[PDB]
Amino acid sequence: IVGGYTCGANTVPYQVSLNSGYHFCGGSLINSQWVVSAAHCYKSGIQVRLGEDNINVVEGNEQFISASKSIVHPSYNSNTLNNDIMLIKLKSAASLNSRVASISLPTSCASAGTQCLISGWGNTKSSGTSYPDVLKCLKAPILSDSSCKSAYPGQITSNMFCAGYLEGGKDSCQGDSGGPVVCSGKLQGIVSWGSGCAQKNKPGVYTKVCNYVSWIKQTIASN
Ligand SMILES: N=C(N)c1ccc2[nH]c(Cc3nc4ccccc4[nH]3)nc2c1
Ligand SMILES: [Ca+2]
Ligand SMILES: [Mg+2]
Repeated sequence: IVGGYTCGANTVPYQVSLNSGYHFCGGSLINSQWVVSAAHCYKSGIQVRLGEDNINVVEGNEQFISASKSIVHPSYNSNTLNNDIMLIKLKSAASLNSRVASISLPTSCASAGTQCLISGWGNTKSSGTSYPDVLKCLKAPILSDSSCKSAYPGQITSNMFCAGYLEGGKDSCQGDSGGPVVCSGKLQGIVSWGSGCAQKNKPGVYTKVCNYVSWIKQTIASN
């Protein structure tokens, strides 16, 4: 997250860190046994780390659970990143408490202008590399599709939306992929892609979760 602030320990209780010997992507807990992340974060051998704040220090509120199965969206296209979403089932159910909570799925899509909270342990420099150990947060609004499509001609589908600042300065970045974009208490997006980080006229692109609620509900109930 570039231009954001330190969230504070466990203030984003549904945020998960996907680890395969190191942190490589974020995710969101939707219920005690399931996590939603980005399909491009797919790897075999994932351990889900819940209740984290500093990912390099065991502070006492963590729960590290291995994944029993991963399901990438049936129509995920790695070349365009269309349908960039995946579900991960935990080997054991997590214990929900103050520090570990699930986030609600949306009943409708959000409007341009809605402010959202984006979080993650990704790079914090637009030009440079600095990976933080504690969770960073960013409040950003959903942008109009017109400004989104003008920034990325021929690359935005109906399963994506842009959020951020066209002026640059504030944005999600690599290391943040798969993490949550929560607006009005619902999970509306998943950090997916962009062009560099915090560049002018290059906002972040997110998977539009409201288009996948039926697939999510159906898939978790059958697995
Ligand atoms: N500015 C952003 N909001 C941004 C978020 C995440 C991200 N991740 C990458 C690198 C990146 N681009 C791809 C394309 C396809 C598969 C993986 C992948 N990783 N850039 C970005 C940019
Ligand atoms: Ca920790
Ligand atoms: Mg994240």
